[PDB]
Amino acid sequence: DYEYGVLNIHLTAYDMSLAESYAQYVHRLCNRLSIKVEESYAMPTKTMLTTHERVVQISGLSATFAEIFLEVLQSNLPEGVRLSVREHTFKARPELEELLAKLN
Amino acid sequence: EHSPEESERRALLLKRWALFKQQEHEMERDAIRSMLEAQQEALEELKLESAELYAEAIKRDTSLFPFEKE
Amino acid sequence: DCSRASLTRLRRQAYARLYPVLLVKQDGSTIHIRYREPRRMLAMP
Amino acid sequence: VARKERGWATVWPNREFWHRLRVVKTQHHVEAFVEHLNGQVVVSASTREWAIKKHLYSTRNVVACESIGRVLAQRCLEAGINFMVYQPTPWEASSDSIKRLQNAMTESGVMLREPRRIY
Amino acid sequence: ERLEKYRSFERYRRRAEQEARAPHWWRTYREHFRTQKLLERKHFLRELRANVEEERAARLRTASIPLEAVRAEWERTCGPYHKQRLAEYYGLYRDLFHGATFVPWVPLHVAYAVGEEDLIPVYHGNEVTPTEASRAPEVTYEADKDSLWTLLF
Amino acid sequence: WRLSGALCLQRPPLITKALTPLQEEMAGLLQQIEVERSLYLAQDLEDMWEQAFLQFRPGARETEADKKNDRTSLHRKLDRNLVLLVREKLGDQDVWMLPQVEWQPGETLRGTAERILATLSENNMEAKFLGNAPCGHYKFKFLGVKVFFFKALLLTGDFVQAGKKSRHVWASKEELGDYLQPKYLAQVRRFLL
RNA sequence: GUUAAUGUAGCUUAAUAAAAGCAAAGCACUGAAAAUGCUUAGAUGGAAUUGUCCCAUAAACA
Repeated sequence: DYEYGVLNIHLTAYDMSLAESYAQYVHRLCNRLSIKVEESYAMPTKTMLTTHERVVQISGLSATFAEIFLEVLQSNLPEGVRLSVREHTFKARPELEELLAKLN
Repeated sequence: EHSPEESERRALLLKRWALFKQQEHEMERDAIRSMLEAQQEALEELKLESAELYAEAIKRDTSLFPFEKE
Repeated sequence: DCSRASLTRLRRQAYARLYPVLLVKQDGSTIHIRYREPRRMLAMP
Repeated sequence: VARKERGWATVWPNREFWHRLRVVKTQHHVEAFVEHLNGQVVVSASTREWAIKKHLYSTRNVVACESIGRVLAQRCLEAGINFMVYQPTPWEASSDSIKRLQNAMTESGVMLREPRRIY
Repeated sequence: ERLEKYRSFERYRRRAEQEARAPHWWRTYREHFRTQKLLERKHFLRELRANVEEERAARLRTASIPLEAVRAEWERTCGPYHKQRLAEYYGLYRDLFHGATFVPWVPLHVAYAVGEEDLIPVYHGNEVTPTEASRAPEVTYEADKDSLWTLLF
Repeated sequence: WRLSGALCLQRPPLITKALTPLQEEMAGLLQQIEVERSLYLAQDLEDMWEQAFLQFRPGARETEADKKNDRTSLHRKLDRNLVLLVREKLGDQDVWMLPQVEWQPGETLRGTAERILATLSENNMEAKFLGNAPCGHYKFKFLGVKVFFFKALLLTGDFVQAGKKSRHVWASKEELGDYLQPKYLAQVRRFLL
């Protein structure tokens, strides 16, 4: 019994809109599957012309759940869009106020 | 500027497109569910034959990822 | 299916007209992409 | 001269109404009610009613709201309830369908705002 | 954490109002203060769905409904029950029969004739001035042959 | 008891199928709205370049157009996934079977699964295992027997000896029912994509 | 046939006074998601009384 790490997905595509369109789709599929997405960060342009890369963070997987997820990603891929899966490495007043009580 | 008939044609095909996607999503959602149940059914089957093998198998593979393929 | 997310539209509030062009890969596959000028084809070197 | 509840200052909506209009949009159908403070419904117009269904095309629609509102108003006039209280939410108030429904009631003669109590 | 969280205000409101109706242990404000018809019904619906003109008006948001047709159909189907609510709401069943309740079934119709051009109807809860009620009203209630009656006002 | 293991290999489809006409028309609709939202001879050269692409042959979306019969070849399908499927002869049976190999309790399913990958294909194929959980188990009797069906994905494949004397066939779904009649072998579709 | 699944629409022990609610899907709105607005598809393949048969028909036995 072990729990998967949070694995980032860098979606690199020629067109920002296509990368965004695929980025949203995995997120909605992730949301439907109950996959939490913490961030949807964007990488800078790949200056040489340029290409646009978008992050969809995925946190939490299971052995059976991971297998069923990834092949679906292969199917979902429009083709010509380059997938990637990688293991991942300010606070407001309510968070700080609660944090004081725990250590006080 | 589009004429009302032009909008009517585009809206009519839009209705068909929305219906088609709803049909597509429903079929795919059930397909994924069925596959997982079959995998869960596959999990059960060998458990009857030998549960001890699963003790090692049910553990996730830490080294499986990262996996990249487009 | 790969067509599940293939059909997509721009998420930009402002943008010049984008023209369709196809990028030829070295394995022969083709991809529909949006380019600023009315080019017809692109080739990967 | 009858009493209207004046408290519930910390809660929304206010309860200073002799009668209230409740419009509920479910997946199927759309219902409009008139209920007294005691909790008894007096006049009810629903899209789940046989007579309205046969003369409409879809259970949920913008026109549906309009049509059910017109049907509700005639029953409201029939029942003699001329003054009523409606408490829409900000988005619901801005919703075009609800705006049209209110227009039907105003045209029908049902006043969506009750008069002040006499002390 | 297992349960989902309301993503919209309306979901909580609908849950809350339904929650309020249910009785509870703690004190609360409320305490102190046939088949053939189905098949025929379905068939008519399908015909209405098929009609392209119905779709076009709906998508053009210009459609409308005939109130009179609905009213007569409403009388046949559930008008008795709604009429019962008004009678209970107005206190008729408690002041008349000492709490006994009877569902009205005969679609009784009464109207006070004003001159000859038009006649004021008398629905449930309607407002009629005494001047309008000076003379006796016309009554048509669709008895059918036989079945003697008594009318009491 | 007869201990037997097997592997249900998966090869991803390289190239997509063509879009449906409803999908095509929607592409026009997203384009026409794009023109509406848009913000305001090199064309001859581009026309010269486009025909240069047309004359130059690209790899077909499906590599069957030339083949039409190369089941033994790894690239049987490009639009859909493939499953390794090899004719086998048993002591009391001669049936078209999913790749099988002999397994021991000491050896884990992946270890046998890894051996299945190269034992019956004898090639430099690249395949990966995601979970040690198996996907199918079927028992056929004449003497008790059981076959363990695993699942794997082909990362890449350099299928040497394309013309083997064996009848290895890559099937997606059409040949699964045609070649595997009994449910014990025709139910492989349940855990197949 | 032995065993044994199975007949409101994903779900409900919603409903026989009126075939329901929820879940679920598309488009628009630009950080994503959500929300909001406008739109979408459906049922009893059944008799049984409470608050199982018997069929459609699924199989291990056969």
